[PDB]
Amino acid sequence: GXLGRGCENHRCL
Amino acid sequence: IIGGEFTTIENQPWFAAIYRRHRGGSVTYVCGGSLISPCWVISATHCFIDYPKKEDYIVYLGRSRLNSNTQGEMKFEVENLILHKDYSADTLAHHNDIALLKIRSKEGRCAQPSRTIQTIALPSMYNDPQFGTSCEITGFGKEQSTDYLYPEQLKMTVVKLISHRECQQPHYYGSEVTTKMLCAADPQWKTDSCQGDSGGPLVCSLQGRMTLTGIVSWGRGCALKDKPGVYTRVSHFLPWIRSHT
Repeated sequence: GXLGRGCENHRCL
Repeated sequence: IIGGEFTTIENQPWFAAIYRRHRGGSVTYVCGGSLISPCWVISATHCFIDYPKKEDYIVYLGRSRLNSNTQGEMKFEVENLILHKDYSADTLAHHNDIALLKIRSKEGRCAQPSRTIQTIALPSMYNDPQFGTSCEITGFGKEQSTDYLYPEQLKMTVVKLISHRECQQPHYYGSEVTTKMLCAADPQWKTDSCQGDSGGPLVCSLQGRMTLTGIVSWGRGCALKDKPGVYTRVSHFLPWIRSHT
């Protein structure tokens, strides 16, 4: 989904 | 934080550690934040947007370690969670990535200043340091790509502000970075913020005073060549901050 700064505490992390 | 140094909360006394309680009762670290007034912590909207239930969050002040107690630490709940209405996220870029947490202890008290708990000054309107200025970032984020746990000890590093002109170069971020964002990096790409450092402070000396210049927001990879850390430009959001507090 997405990784890194911006993606903390996301379902798509 | 990639590279940099281990630090302690007395050296970063405005730093807020934000955790979330999960269904089932486990608690995980979410993001950093900065204490801007006794009752208010500022952070990034992206840290909360997928789980915008304020009851789930725990905010610590005066805490140096991720899973151990620090003497003098204060624990808070979130009385009001304010996310920016125009927040959005692209593949890399996050827009209007700023959030306010009104904090309250179980007794209803706000932060009480101490050796390990202090507010950080906001900048003035349109007033940022010049590019090339060395600024500090602080957090509990990853130390290297292969980390599967965040470090137990708080870290800091120092990065230099990068001009908008440089940051919008085609091998940097092109037009994905805007004038509401500040870029900062190590000239040798050896140190940077990383996942888990989001929401935390970028602090610069501005007229001799420690000032909250940025909020960790986004970036491709961490300490990746030609890919600066990107920070919410706090000086552009003062009207929003003033109206919402």
